[PDB]
Amino acid sequence: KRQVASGRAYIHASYNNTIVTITDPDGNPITWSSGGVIGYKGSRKGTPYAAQLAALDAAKKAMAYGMQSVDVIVRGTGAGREQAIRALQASGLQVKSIVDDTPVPHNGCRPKKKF
Amino acid sequence: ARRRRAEVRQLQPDLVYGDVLVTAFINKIMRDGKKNLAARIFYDACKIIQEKTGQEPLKVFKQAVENVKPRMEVRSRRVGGANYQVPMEVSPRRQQSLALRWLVQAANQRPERRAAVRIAHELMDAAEGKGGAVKKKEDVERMAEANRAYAHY
Amino acid sequence: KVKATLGEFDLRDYRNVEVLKRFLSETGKILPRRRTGLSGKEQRILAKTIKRARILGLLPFTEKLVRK
RNA sequence: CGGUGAAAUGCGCAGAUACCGGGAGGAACGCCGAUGGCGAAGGCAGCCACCUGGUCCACCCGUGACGCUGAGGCGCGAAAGCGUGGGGAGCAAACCGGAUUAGAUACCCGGGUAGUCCACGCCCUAAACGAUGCGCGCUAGGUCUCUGGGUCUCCUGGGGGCCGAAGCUAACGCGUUAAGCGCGCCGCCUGGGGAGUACGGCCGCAAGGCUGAAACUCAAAGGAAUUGACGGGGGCCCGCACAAGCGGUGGA
Repeated sequence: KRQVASGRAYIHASYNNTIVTITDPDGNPITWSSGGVIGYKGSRKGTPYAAQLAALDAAKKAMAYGMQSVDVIVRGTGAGREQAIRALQASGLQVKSIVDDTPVPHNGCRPKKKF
Repeated sequence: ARRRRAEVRQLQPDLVYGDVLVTAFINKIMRDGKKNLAARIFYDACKIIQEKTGQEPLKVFKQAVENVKPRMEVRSRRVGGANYQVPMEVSPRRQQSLALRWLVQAANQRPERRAAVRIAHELMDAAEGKGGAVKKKEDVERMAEANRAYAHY
Repeated sequence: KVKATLGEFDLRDYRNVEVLKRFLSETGKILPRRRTGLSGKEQRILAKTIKRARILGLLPFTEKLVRK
């Protein structure tokens, strides 16, 4: 217990694992749940179900602190970006709004082989 | 079937009760087309339900079927150079067929002597939600949402 | 189109934000010719122009996503 | 956490990852951006200012044939690569490890030095390609597009595309952006392999480069199209071909 209702849900999606992190208004991480953290260990994480679990188990630690409202943030394109959001939208948390600020370079670091 | 869905064979209802469901089940017991024998099996298995339970076998039969129809199933699939068990919503047609069959396959695996007997007991333990008929049902589903990690194909 | 639903305005006045804003997307990005409704010469200039207004922080360089 | 078809190498309880704030630095410059523009080519894209080339249009004002080409010469000349010095974020030959595999000195994964960015100087090659030397005249149009002038629902000049008369071409194709009909002038070819080698000279710091044979040896080497087969190419369609199902052989 620490009593911090209403916060932020950062969902970081990848082509190898999707993770959530929950933060208080200021931008500080309260609780965070990944894919590999649930139980899965490999190719498994990129599964929409993995994201689903990552997201759900991720809210259950947030209700612990009585989190009620949340603004959702989404980074990157992963397999199941959707599912995690749709997940929290039913986890029991009031969803203020969904935000996408997937980071895009205006051309800088000459990337590696597989672009 | 390549060209069409192919029509589904329509059966003649039972001479006794009159439900085609009946005729369908019997067909399933019948081996070597000795349909006159399998007919008896069912009837004498019915008579066992009368003596052993205060209920009309006609009803007992349906409710037993009704209970083993799995509503979820697996169907392997090669995506990525691998076998991915894709769980899937089973259609009406395929339920009824899977039920009757399992009722039987399970029945003949009973420790009991007389065939009709085996059906009789399987028909009851079914409607009571047990035995193996229902077990061969709960097990498939115990794969349905077991690998539900893949319901995205 | 944006040219059709708008009036007389200078393409070179890099300060007029109340106008330019209609040329950017729901994100900071610059509308494509199909959208703006401009010409070959006209767009070429809007490019240069926003690229300026951006610098004096009057116009963004990028936004975030909304609807939800 | 990362990464893969899967995985591991690696990084994390000196607390990584995901998240907020702050600071350093290098490289590059999303969207606009196009099937676009510019330039002799190589090449050129954040914004600004200075310095500077070329070019197009209108007026038709001036000079009065002052023009074209262009051996050798001179300059320009991608990438990589060489010297001195600076710089080093990301990427990454070589190299270290990881997995794959009959094996892998590879394709996949994690690291990583030259290098890649800058200055000065050298190197000068290339599918440096429209694979199409430069200049002038002439030969139906249609259409899209950049751009300029006009009396601007049309006319007229310059550029980039697609279709196409006549014509041409081995054919594919080309077609007022000529591979058409013609003149000037330069460069280059003269069977394949041996060879872009050998030898000689020139050039370079080196790597090498430019020039560049023959003996021998083969009867071809070669272009474009045809018909087929074939593709771990495509679209579409069939059969107890798979699926679905019942029953079997493989055992005795």
